[PDB]
Amino acid sequence: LDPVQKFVDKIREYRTKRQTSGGPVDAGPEYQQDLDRELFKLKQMYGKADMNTFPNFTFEDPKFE
Amino acid sequence: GLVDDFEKKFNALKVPIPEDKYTAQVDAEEKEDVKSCAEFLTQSKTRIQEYEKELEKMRN
Repeated sequence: LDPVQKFVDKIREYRTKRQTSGGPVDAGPEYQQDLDRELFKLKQMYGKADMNTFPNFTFEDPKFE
Repeated sequence: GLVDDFEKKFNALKVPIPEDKYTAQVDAEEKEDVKSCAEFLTQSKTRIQEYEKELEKMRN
């Protein structure tokens, strides 16, 4: 357990974090670094284009064997 | 409005159908008719005629 219940203490700390608006709370320069790193892996996965943009297309001529 | 931008752009983008710049066969055909067709057929007919003429005689 009855004492075990006193969840409360976790919430409060959830609360102060969530109540914070100025990026991700307690930055640390690493965040950007890691971010950028993963932002780079996705470039690898999805391609080197401007994903903000609609794509160009030049199509291949047909091929005969 | 990226999505709106894209849905629009997607539709009413008309993808080109490839030019058929490849039917030179029609030509290579008509050519081999000069060749196969007429020339052979003409000679074959003439040969079949004489053969027939040759069976003519032999009937008598």
